[PDB]
Amino acid sequence: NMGKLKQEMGGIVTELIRDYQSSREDSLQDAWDYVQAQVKCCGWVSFYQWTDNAELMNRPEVTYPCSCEVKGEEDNSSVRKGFCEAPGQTQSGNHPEDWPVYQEGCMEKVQAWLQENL
Amino acid sequence: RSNMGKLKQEMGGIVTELIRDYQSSREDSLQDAWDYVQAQVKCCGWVSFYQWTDNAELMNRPEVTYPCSCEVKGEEDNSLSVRKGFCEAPQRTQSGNHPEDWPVYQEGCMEKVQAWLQENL
Repeated sequence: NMGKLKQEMGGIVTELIRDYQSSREDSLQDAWDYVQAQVKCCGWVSFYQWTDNAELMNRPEVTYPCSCEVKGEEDNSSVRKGFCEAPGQTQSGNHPEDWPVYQEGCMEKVQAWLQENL
Repeated sequence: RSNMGKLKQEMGGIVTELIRDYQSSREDSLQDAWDYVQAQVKCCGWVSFYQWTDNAELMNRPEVTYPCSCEVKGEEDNSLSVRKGFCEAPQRTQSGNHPEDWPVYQEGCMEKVQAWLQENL
């Protein structure tokens, strides 16, 4: 019964990544941005699942979710939403291999994070 | 309802079944994730803590027993103190499990998680 719930959980997150709109303020989008920023991960299985987001991949520049971006930990903090344009990166289309984002998916890192601190 | 609302309801459906199938002895990452939410956001159940009464194992206990992650507790210094499993209320009368006796957070996680997200982003 738990294997069914885990797969349904992964299915919701996958469609959430597909339907993510950078301009809309939504609590479900906020919760996912929080997980990616705090657990330090991108996507569910991998960050390439964000390539199924039509709005993201239609950008002319290297654009990625801001919550996925590799960043240091602040003092007493911390989650940026929406889409971020890569620093320095010609208008040659969106390139996922160029995203300065965490390379591990949140599926694997959340379980490791849970088995480590609780 | 919008496409995000229907993902929100499906997410709430998983949590409801997760609470029903919750086993105090099993080590599971999905159970761990829910215990973390209840302890950190300080809430119990999805809509309300009465959803835990759908857990047959919990309601079959002879004493006042509640999820440990729901328990009212102070915040530790630099520590994510999250207790798993079922907790028995602080020798007592063996008159069955009474949810009205649970020293747990009275707010459901559905309402409280959005408030936590809408405040500190």
